[PDB]
Amino acid sequence: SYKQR
Amino acid sequence: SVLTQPPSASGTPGQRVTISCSGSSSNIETNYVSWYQQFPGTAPKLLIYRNNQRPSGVPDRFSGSKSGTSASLAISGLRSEDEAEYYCGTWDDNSWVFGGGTKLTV
Amino acid sequence: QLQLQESGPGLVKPSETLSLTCTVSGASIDRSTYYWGWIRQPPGKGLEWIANIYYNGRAVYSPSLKSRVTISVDTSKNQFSLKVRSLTAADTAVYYCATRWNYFFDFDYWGRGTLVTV
Amino acid sequence: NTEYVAPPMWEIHHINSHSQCYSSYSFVAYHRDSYENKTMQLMPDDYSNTHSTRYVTVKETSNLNCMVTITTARSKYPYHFFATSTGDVVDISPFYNGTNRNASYFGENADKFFIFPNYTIVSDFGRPNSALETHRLVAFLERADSVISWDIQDEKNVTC
Ligand SMILES: *[C@@H]1O[C@H](CO)[C@@H](O[C@@H]2O[C@H](CO)[C@@H](O)[C@H](O)[C@H]2NC(C)=O)[C@H](O)[C@H]1NC(C)=O
Ligand SMILES: *[C@@H]1O[C@H](CO)[C@@H](O[C@@H]2O[C@H](CO)[C@@H](O)[C@H](O)[C@H]2NC(C)=O)[C@H](O)[C@H]1NC(C)=O
Ligand SMILES: *[C@@H]1O[C@H](CO)[C@@H](O[C@@H]2O[C@H](CO)[C@@H](O)[C@H](O)[C@H]2NC(C)=O)[C@H](O)[C@H]1NC(C)=O
Ligand SMILES: *[C@@H]1O[C@H](CO)[C@@H](O)[C@H](O)[C@H]1NC(C)=O
Ligand SMILES: *[C@@H]1O[C@H](CO)[C@@H](O)[C@H](O)[C@H]1NC(C)=O
Repeated sequence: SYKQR
Repeated sequence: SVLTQPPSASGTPGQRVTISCSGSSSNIETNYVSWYQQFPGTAPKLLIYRNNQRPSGVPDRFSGSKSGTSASLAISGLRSEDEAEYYCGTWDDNSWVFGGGTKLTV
Repeated sequence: QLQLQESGPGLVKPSETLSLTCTVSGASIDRSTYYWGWIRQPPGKGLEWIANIYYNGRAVYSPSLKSRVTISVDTSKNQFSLKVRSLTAADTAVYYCATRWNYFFDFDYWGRGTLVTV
Repeated sequence: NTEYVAPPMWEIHHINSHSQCYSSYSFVAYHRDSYENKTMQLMPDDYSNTHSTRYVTVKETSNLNCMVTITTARSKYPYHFFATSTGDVVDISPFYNGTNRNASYFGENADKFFIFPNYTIVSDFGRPNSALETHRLVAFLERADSVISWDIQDEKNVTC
């Protein structure tokens, strides 16, 4: 989620 | 951008029935054409999603083709339960345009 | 296991607008759903696509009904509603709540439409 | 400072068809010499991990590289998500084609998921010329920093 945010 | 679908069609059991939709050459030409089946008194149902491929559970007797700006639905081995209203459907630049509606008669 | 239902009024008059609501069960309106929409059908006539609505609030209307039609969505209640203004005798029809669920299918799931008589 | 960007879909198609990557990712960030639209080949690169088979291009400025990693992913019954080796947890059923969404899960962003039937993919990215291979269904998903792909197979034919 951190990466794709 | 109506598709000028014929009002109704006729056929006999064991025969092949062809239903034609004429496109505007700007919506049917490229945007995928789908065929829907609606029994009277109830909501319609998807019959042929893409121009060629067939959804799960639909009998092989149904077939679809798209030549130029014309779309053809072919039914082989006509049956009693096949009587329903067949609709064309396509996209016209963020606008969904259904067909006129063909009432199949046996 | 998508399920769509409608809870609109059964009788309407031209003096007031028509408000229809479609409720979704077995799923939820989210970023994983493509779009929903309203498709009307006069008795014995062909289907008419009114408008489509997405999860982020974007709405694309039909040019013939763009002025008199508005649509909104409430994700908290997993519902979306349509409002039609300046009703006429030709608006007596069965309104269906359709949507796109599968990737290829396109218009796949059709909620049980409600009859509205003007 | 280095950043990651997902290749535009047309670039993904060009890489799949020819193993050639275009520079100048779109605003623009030219790799070098400020020119663009050059079909650069992908080199086999150097081994990094036992699973990854990375194929790279490069091998107050801005350097642009173009990687195509063939990783391994895993999923557990009832196959409602799959995780690659380098993180990348995806909430899409690995056997979800574009019809069985009521018999398989799909929870990712619906506006970034694409399935192409009968897709053509180069057999080997490293080789500049390869024999194109056709696949029944190939699914693409666009993320913030990368685009994932995975051939779609029937559930009851690869799982027991
Ligand atoms: C590099 O060349 C490619 C291939 O011609 C260009 O890709 C086109 O990009 C435009 C803009 O998004 C799309 O409308 C076209 O469809 C793409 N081409 C194809 C064949 O699909 C790309 O723009 C070029 N890159 C540059 C000039 O920086
Ligand atoms: C997508 O997957 C579904 C199953 O999840 C496939 O549906 C099966 O197709 C076969 C092929 O003839 C039928 O015999 C089965 O009855 C179908 N259903 C099931 C539950 O197995 C479907 O064909 C796949 N592909 C596409 C393009 O829709
Ligand atoms: C993808 O490839 C398959 C396999 O060739 C195609 O399926 C055939 O299509 C032809 C032409 O329409 C039919 O005559 C055959 O009966 C189909 N089946 C087989 C087993 O050959 C398919 O049409 C291609 N395209 C898509 C969109 O699926
Ligand atoms: C999914 O849809 C198919 C359509 O043929 C139906 O037979 C099946 O029961 C459905 N499954 C679920 C879990 O809703
Ligand atoms: C199932 O898998 C086998 C082995 O990978 C393959 O040969 C076959 O075509 C697949 N499909 C079916 C329907 O058996």
